[PDB]
Amino acid sequence: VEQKKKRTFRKFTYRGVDLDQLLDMSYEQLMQLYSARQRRRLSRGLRRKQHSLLKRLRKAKKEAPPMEKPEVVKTHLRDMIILPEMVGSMVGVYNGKTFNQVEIKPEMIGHYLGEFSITYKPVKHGR
Amino acid sequence: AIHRIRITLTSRNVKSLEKVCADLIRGAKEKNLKVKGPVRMPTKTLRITTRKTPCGEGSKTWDRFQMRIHKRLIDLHSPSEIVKQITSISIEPGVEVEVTIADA
Amino acid sequence: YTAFLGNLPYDVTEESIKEFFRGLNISAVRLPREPSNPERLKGFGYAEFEDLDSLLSALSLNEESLGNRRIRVDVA
Amino acid sequence: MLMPKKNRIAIYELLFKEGVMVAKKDVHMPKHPELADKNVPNLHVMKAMQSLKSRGYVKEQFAWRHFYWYLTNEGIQYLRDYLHLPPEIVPATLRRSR
Amino acid sequence: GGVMDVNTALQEVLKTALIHDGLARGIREAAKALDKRQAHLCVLASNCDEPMYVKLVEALCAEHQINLIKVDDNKKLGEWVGLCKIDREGKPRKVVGCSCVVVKDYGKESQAKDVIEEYFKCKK
Amino acid sequence: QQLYWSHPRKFGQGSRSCRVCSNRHGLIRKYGLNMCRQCFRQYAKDIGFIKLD
Amino acid sequence: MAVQISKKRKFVADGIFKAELNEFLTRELAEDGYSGVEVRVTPTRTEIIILATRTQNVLGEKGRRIRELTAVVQKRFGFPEGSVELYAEKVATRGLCAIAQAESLRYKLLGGLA
Amino acid sequence: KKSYTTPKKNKHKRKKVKLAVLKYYKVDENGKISRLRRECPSDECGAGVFMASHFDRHYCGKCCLTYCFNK
RNA sequence: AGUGGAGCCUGCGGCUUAAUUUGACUCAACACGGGAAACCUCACCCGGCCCGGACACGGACAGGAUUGACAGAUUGAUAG
Repeated sequence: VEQKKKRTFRKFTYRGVDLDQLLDMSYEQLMQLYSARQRRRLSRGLRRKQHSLLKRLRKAKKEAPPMEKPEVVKTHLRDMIILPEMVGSMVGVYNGKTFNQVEIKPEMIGHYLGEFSITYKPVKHGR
Repeated sequence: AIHRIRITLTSRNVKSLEKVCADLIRGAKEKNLKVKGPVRMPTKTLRITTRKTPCGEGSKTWDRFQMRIHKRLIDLHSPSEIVKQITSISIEPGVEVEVTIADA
Repeated sequence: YTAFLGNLPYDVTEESIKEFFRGLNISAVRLPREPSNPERLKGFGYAEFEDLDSLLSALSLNEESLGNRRIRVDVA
Repeated sequence: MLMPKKNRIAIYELLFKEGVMVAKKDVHMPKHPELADKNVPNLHVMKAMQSLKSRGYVKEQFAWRHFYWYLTNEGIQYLRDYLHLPPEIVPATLRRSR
Repeated sequence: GGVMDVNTALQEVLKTALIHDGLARGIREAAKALDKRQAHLCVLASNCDEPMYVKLVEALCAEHQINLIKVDDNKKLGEWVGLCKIDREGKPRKVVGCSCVVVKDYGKESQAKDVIEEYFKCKK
Repeated sequence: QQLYWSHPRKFGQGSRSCRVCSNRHGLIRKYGLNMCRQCFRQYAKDIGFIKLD
Repeated sequence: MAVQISKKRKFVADGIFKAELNEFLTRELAEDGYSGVEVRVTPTRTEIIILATRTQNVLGEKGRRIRELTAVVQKRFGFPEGSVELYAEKVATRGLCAIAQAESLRYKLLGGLA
Repeated sequence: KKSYTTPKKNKHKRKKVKLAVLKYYKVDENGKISRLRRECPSDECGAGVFMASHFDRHYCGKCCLTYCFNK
């Protein structure tokens, strides 16, 4: 549960930056490079004091053995675009009722965690 | 020496503004200054649109309150101290009167 | 110039004030009393004066109690 | 309730020497006016006073999300004794002779 | 000056320094105080539970203006300090010990703070 | 033992309220009003605004 | 006007002082038979003139209450020392003063009379 | 009634059950104190204050969340 | 001149939702409670601190009631 040539058959650039190079990159470069919505998240949001969770993201990745996914990293926030150091964590994403644990991969880079967690039904009416 | 002093008058009560502007123009000529006259700046209509019905089920009843303030200036080619001396005294209520060193 | 009062104790008005608040003459003062028969101690009335020689006493003879009332000489 | 009779006496004496105390109510506020407990939401500026108020000694008037403690004659006598000050101080409610 | 009794002035010094908020009431404030020259008086009790607690203060006493008077009854000294609002049935903060305290800063005028300060110069 | 009882509220209608109460949905901000649209209906007399037409 | 609040804002802001004062002194000076206030803008003095039908509770004894009645007005509403000088106003008629009468009838209805 | 309720145990407060606050000097003949569980020097600190000898973290309590020895 | 028809908008019914907060039902509920609410707010749901038990009385209690926290466990929060 980690970086490139693994959890990626969807290859080259997600928005303008190749995920193959991106996992060798830092995300301080990725906000500069072809990631405008992520740029507005990483420059204006600017590392938004979820550091204890960000520590826990790097704690549970460290505490679990690296051939396996982390144990649990729950967040309340769902506005998180997956960073190359984030890739691999099984991130509990809260939708205001329930935590949704998502392993985050080279393909999912550029996508918010509220894009894999849902707050909404595929609407039924008896349907 | 003379000193062209603006006397700016702001009020919302016109006849209160008129009875004080009559005092300023005459009293400047009663004890001699420039007398120039009422430079009628236009009124400002402060219009605010409000709801007449709170918890507004039923009919959309709109209510508008207007408040009209009234500006004018009186530039006086007259000696600086006794422009503001004769004018600014004896008028406390109702009307803002702004004597002004500028337009020198 | 009048010194409006909410009470005015025993030297009330109507030749009780013609020698007390001042020495100079007044026109006429209304009081709710009928100031000859009852000798009733009551204040809800007023005090009219001419304000020539009246201002010097009553602003140090306000806030006081001739009986158990409280003279508010507020001039207007 | 925390904040003892050092911070409470900062609120206690400031009522007494003036004759009035002012404060404000909001949870996103933090500050009260008048030399207060220095960027706090609606507490010990009020709660030291509310402790004294529910014992009497003051009238906390209110208007427009704002509080107006009226120093009554008992709090004139109480914080006189509470601050162990000499029994006439003229607590700035008596200073003018009108 | 004056000729007041020492222990009933040891009452009011513990009463005034409590009002002065800095009567180091109990050992934590005391060891913070009596290891400082903020300490200007230290009335000990002899009825302290585990009277190494006396010696703990006595070991704290001999540095930073040694002050060693010894009264009895921690609960009296705790009353002399002031926790108990004496004239009741009981209190929210009724009678419990303040066994050894440190009077930082006598902080007031005559006899009740002057007699023992004469005496603690006459004793020491 | 409080640490969190507040959040930065400068934005939108989740930031302010009325001045004699707490209200949303019509907080008129023009010329320094800071009133909700319903309480100020009781209070329009002291100001100087008027409706003649 | 530069650099104050607008002349539009200023005549808005004039009544804002009027409303909060009258509401508050409805809450407290109703014991005077609260007829209203009169804030007179004079030089170096805010001549507040308290309209009432019982002006024997405005000073208290020896101007006691005014030094806390002003200390509400002078200190909360932005006034320097010596600015808010309180004045009584014992209004002459009260039967033309429905404000003080619906006050006084409330001393007969909530106060107790048939 | 939104979803939040909670129980309490002094989870609403703290007690830290016994609080072994400073009693701690090796007392010889009167009078001299000796350093037990490390004495902390700071300016926020007084002159008697100790550490939470919580070893590899030696937290001075008069220090706020700091001055912790790792030895 | 249109609407309704069309796409869509907003409001509402209904359903659905853990929540789709609430007010309203011909005129006199319905792009209505300037209601253009991201979360914030927020009512609602799903979760957490905290007490605002101030005060009248009484008890714990200066040996520590309480506070503060390292760091760990915890958790959305190394939020003592």
